[PDB]
Amino acid sequence: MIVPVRCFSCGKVVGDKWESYLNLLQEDELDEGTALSRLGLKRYCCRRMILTHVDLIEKFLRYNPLEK
Amino acid sequence: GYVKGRFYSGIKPQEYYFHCMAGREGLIDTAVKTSRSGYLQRCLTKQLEGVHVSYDNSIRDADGTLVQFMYGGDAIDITKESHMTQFEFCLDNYYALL
Amino acid sequence: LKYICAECSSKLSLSRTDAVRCKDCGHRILLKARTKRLVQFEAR
Amino acid sequence: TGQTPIVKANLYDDYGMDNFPNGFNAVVAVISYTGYDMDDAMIINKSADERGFGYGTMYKTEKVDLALNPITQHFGFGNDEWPKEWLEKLDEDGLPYIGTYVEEGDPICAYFDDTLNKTKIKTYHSSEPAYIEEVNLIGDEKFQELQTVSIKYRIRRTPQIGDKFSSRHGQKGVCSRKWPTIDMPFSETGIQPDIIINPHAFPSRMTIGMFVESLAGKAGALHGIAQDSTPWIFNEDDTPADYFGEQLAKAGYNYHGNEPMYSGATGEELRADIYVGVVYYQRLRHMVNDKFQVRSTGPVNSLTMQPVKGRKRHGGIRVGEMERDALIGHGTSFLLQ
Amino acid sequence: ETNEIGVPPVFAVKLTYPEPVTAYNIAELRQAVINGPDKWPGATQIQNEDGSLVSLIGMSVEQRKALANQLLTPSSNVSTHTLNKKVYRHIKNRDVVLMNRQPTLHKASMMGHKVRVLPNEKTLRLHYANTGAYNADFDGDEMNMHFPQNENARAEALNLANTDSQYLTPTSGSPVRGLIQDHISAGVWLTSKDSFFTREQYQQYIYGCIRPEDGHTTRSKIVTLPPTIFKPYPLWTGKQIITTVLLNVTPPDMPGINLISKNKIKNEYWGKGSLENEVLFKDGALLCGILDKSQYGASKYGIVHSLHEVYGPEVAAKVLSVLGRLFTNYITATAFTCGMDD
Amino acid sequence: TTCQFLTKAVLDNEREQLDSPSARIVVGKLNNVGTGSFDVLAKVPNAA
Amino acid sequence: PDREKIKLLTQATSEDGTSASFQIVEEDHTLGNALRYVIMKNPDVEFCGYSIPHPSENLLNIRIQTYGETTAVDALQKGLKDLMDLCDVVESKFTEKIKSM
Amino acid sequence: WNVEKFKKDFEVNISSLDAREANFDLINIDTSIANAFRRIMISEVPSVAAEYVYFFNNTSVIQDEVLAHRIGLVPLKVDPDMLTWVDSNLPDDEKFTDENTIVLSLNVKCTRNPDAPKGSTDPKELYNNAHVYARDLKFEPQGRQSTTFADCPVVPADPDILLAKLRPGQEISLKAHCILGIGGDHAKFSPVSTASYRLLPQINILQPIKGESARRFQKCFPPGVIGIDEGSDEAYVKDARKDTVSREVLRYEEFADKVKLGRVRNHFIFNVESAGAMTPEEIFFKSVRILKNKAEYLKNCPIT
Amino acid sequence: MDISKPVGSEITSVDFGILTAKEIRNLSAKQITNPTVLDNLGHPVSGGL
Amino acid sequence: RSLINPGEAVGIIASQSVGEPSTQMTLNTNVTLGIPRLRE
Amino acid sequence: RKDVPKVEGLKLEHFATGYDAEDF
Ligand SMILES: [Zn+2]
Ligand SMILES: [Zn+2]
Repeated sequence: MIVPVRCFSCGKVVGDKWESYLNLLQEDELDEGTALSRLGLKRYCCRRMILTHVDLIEKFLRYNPLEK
Repeated sequence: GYVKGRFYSGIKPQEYYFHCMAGREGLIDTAVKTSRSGYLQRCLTKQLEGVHVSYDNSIRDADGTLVQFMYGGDAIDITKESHMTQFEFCLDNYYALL
Repeated sequence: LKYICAECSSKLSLSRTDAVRCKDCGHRILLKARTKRLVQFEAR
Repeated sequence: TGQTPIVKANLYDDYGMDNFPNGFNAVVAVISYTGYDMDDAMIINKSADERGFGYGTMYKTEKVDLALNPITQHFGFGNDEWPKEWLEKLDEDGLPYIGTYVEEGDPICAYFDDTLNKTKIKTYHSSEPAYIEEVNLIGDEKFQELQTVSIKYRIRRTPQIGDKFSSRHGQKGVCSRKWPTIDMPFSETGIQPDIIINPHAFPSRMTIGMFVESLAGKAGALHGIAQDSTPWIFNEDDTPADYFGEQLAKAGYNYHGNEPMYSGATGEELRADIYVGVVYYQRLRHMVNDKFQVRSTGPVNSLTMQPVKGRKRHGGIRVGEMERDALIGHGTSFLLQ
Repeated sequence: ETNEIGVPPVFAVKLTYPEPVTAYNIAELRQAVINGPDKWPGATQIQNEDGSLVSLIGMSVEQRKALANQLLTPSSNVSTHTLNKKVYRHIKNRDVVLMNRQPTLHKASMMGHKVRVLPNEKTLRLHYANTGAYNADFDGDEMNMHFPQNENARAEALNLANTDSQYLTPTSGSPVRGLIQDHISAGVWLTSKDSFFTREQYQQYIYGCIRPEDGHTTRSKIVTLPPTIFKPYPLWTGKQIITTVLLNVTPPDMPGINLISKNKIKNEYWGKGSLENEVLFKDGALLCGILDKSQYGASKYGIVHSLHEVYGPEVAAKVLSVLGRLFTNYITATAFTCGMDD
Repeated sequence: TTCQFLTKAVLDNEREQLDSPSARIVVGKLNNVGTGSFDVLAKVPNAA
Repeated sequence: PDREKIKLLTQATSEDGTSASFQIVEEDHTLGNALRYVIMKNPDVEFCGYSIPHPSENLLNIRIQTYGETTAVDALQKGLKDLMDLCDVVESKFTEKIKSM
Repeated sequence: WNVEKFKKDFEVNISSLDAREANFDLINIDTSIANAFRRIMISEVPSVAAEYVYFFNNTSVIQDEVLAHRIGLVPLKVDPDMLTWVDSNLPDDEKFTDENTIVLSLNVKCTRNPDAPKGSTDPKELYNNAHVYARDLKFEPQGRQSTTFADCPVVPADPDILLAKLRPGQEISLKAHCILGIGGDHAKFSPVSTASYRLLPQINILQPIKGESARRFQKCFPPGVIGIDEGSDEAYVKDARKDTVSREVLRYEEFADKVKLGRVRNHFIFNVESAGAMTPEEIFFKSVRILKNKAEYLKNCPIT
Repeated sequence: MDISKPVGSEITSVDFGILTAKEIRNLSAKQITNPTVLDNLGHPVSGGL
Repeated sequence: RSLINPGEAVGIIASQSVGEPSTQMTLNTNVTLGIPRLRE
Repeated sequence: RKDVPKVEGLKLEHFATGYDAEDF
């Protein structure tokens, strides 16, 4: 649903570099490729994961049955 | 509808369309016109079931009634046949066959 | 305290043949919350 | 889990398909190895599956209300001495606790029948358990004492050997083995393939377009790009095989997308640096019966004695008019008997 | 093996055959009864001499343990003294089972298979070569499984209508059991002149498929072939591999098979002087040529069938199974791709 | 025509001598086929 | 000591011993590959190799044939042990370079 | 052949060493054995992971089983040599003690922050503890633990592993059981962020390639891969340990006959990452010893 | 069926014929005349179906 | 030795060798041909 | 017809095992 924990093909942790990736494409305006680089995603598999995330969770969070 | 293109390189929209008329075919024909032989088989079996080869080499029904006096007119099995006349591959391996 | 309105989100409790409804909205739509309970799960 | 396809169809963004994902960029294996992947079948890495590969969930919703009529059907517990062991799978209000595990037979709801003086229960009747999610109960238009209620049920559907999977290229294949990540052939680069599809599912299929997606996907990721794949952007001149085959060369990998590989078991480089890449794959819904159903012995019939259909009631398997013949043919009067 | 059928755990434990209790089996049926209905191998119930059933259901060690040793008890009733008890054992690999896939059109769509248990499977498992019969496909397709219920039945399903008893169809006289996909592509690749092997590999492959504790030993010792290439490097060719398999299998009393056949690969693609179009078996040896769908598929006068007439269905049918492993083996060691270059 | 053919048997007082396979399947008698064309006998000694 | 960890399949084993096959549980190619290569370094092993009857049952089959000096048993040992006697050497050569780096 | 003729000749070099990984080569060994080492360092070297996880309550969006599955993946920084295994014969109360397992929980309630810069999108200032990280994972020591793991507390290797998200009113709390195990089971145990080797390519040029054919052949491979000679002008190999096996050279015709890409079947280029639990050199030690042991266990088993 | 309950008795031939009022009124265990089947509590009505 | 065994219900067997191939005649390539021609 | 335009700045994003990126 949200950032997958480890990688899919090696296990290398990945669920962390989400918040920094966004900050890389946002503040530093780096491209998709170089941002995935300095973030520690070398093999494509790992890169894959992040490059194509869908933080769709935040789409749900707007349906909180605990408020007006 | 001639294909001046190929699957590797790329076919054109014109070609592609006509192509659809084609792949839809074999699927409009084997699907819109499915008539099962569920009767054909039962038509035969259920009448010919009891037909068999007795111990006298004759081919009768179950009630004794006779249909033939021998299977193929020679009474040969349809499977023990394969190399019954492969005389070549026969005299080869003779000693094995025998 | 075992219930919550699905509309106005006001936590409430029903009695014996009480108003099958929110005592605030009147939106006769309801849901019971999750009570601090336990289930057995493993990471697989 | 869900992702934006590396190989896109530009018109994807315009139609806004990101707000409603559907696939998952997958690492793909163009190879015959295990030899369990023939007949258009396919192979999934175990360590991926557990790692979370395309894990899905099912949701069923059931309504209760004994309004089959002057009311008499009240939810909760009556004073009569009911069983007791209903006080675990269920709260005191007659509605179950949220996130409770329940399989066929388990209690779902508790109500008193004033004309029956016995507090009874509707149970769960699916050949497979679940955990509770929702708690739906509504009154009528004002007092009309509770009658109508429902709820939702979470049902784990971990990718099991058997469900269907196919990219967007008419490549339907069923899973035959969930191969251990240790027996999988690993790459020069050090990558255990996510999916394995057999090259013998291609010549009589002609779906070259996948082959494209491959190098197409691999690159774009390596460089950080969405590869545009809207129909007819290339023509006989400038062909994908080149355009992308370059991006791969300019990235550092072999031209036609060839990658050196080793046999997880033997451990020596194989023969040809088998060519592989990445594809947007899709998980096909449990569109399978799967549900085997055996039949030692159980339910029959009053007028015939022969067991009746079922699957969920252990129904015997039919020996129809066709198989009747088959046996007849061989000459097995006993097997018939 | 081809003549085999994969048996999923969740089944065998529920399917039971009524075996007569005597001395020869007593050793067994005992043990089983102990293991009860939930541990394979075993049983779920006992029929005494009066016909009454005994569900070892909610039973544990003891109760079973006892009821066990009571297999060889006399008769309280002088009427039924001739009878002995019958244990309802789990279906073991020694048994036979009937497999079928509707619609059953020809007799090949309903055959019998040797039993073999596979722990950890959520579905039946079937060798490929069979696809020709039942008309299989492995794409969401189901089959029926029937269990014999009296020794008279089993007999038929083991010697009249089993698996190999139908190598040739009634329709004309052609095979229905050969190979497919990986197999074809693999086979040949290994048989080309371009295939070379050293001692290590030679032997390794040979055993990786041969299996001596299998059903084909022929001599309690695995034979070998002198290396075609001696010095400087001792090597053996693919074409010898076959020959090696050929000898350790065909009855060690019958002369090696001799055949005159061709494949589906013009002398062309091979290059100048190549005769790899023609296949020449002589004396249980692959002298020249490559092996093709024409050879180990469903093709008359192909080496398979050839073996059939000479050495019978079994020797043959097996050969196949054993190859299907060697083949899938050679593949897992070298692989077979297809890229843009193709 | 299950019903009519039936009338053909009653109105003829026919004797269905349970021969044809179809006729046996109803009664459950072993069929004329192969393993049902011959019989079985026990060569038992001590009878004189 | 354990007993089911290793069993000899008596069927394809002569009476002399220079031919025999064994079934091992709880062990795959990992061991089979390494070991088989070791057995082949014994000048009396005329035949060796390892078979996995099926990947669904953690089984490993080894066949070893000999000329006649030693029988299946021995060969297995000479290798079984020589194995550990080798990986041990690895651990040292690697240890010293870890310590000096 | 002799084990001695082997120890004398066999050799190993260490390329790069680090806390998270290292590079190195094993030379003169056979590919069968190396490979063995492989399957090991991934599937048989123990480590710590979370197995059973009991839900005290969960009212976030992330459904239960999912939640569980997850953390059961999080990397665990605990020397797996400090814990004992688990006997899968004893019932649940005798199966889980102190020196047996490891206990961890996590209790977060989230609420709205009325102090938000009235005009903020970010959920950190609008909401209190909306995001849940791996640093949120709480270690609850049990008896024999308050002294055992007193020096090295338990902490996820990667703290900012984003765990759960939620808006106000939501909460999570549920301790979970955690033991040891290996990759061959459930990859959660795999103590590596992968590790594998690769046969060292051998590039051998047939005839001298001088002149311009030097800069044109040199630029057909990764950098420094092909250095140009001085005076001679002819190229040569610098370090075959830099080749990506692009096979590039084999595209431009002139060279499609001047060389040959091959292998050196005794030279293995090893690289091994790490989840964080066990440092590399270690994960190697165990593996080698792992095989050594598996064997001896056989030397001492009698036959049936 | 079991391998220990055989019987050597078997029908050889089958015939079809009409039922005379005789055989009928003789073999019949009971005559039926009443429409209803059950009383006022759930029991077989005399002469009922 | 290549004879046919007394018993075989060649009848039934033949009904199969007919009904099974008549499934390849689903499509179309003067006279009557295929499925119908058999009806007649 | 415009050719399918290659996006620019294609760099080496791959090297041998156990190697950095600074080699170039
Ligand atoms: Zn990865
Ligand atoms: Zn309300």
